[PDB]
Amino acid sequence: PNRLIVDEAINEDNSVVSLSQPKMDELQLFRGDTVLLKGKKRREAVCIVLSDDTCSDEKIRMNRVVRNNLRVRLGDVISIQPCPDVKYGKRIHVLPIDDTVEGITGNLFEVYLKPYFLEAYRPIRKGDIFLVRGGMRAVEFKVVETDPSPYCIVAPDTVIHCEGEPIKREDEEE
Repeated sequence: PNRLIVDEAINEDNSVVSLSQPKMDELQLFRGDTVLLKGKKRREAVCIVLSDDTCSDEKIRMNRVVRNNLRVRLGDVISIQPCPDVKYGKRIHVLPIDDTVEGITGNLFEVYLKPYFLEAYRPIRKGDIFLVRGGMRAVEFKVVETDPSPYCIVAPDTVIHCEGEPIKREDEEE
């Protein structure tokens, strides 16, 4: 019932997944609720849930970034549940993935992170990998640390910092 089949995104961004309204009613979810998704390799994601009048009841629409964080492919099954009491973050540390920032010399906060999170109130989990468009090439980042942990909402006063050596792609899951 809360096990749903992974389907393609239409407009969903990295922070949202969509269910049919009948499924939302069955699971007693409100549009805008934070949900915790469980996928392969014991991976989790936290997203906002929206309803989609083109989603099939047994399916959940989620973009490539969310599927990758959950280590799932189209057609895999995940579970969805409410994720209550996610608090606003005080401070988060994110680092870029090496092979995406080679040759990119700019202020990654100004170019990529500030506009990605700006007034967006995104839910995030320690260990998430997310993709941000910007500047000269899209860059991927990993959430290495959050306070509170492992879940928070990146609110306007959450301090986002990125300083440090980029993460090797081979270490995404560490």
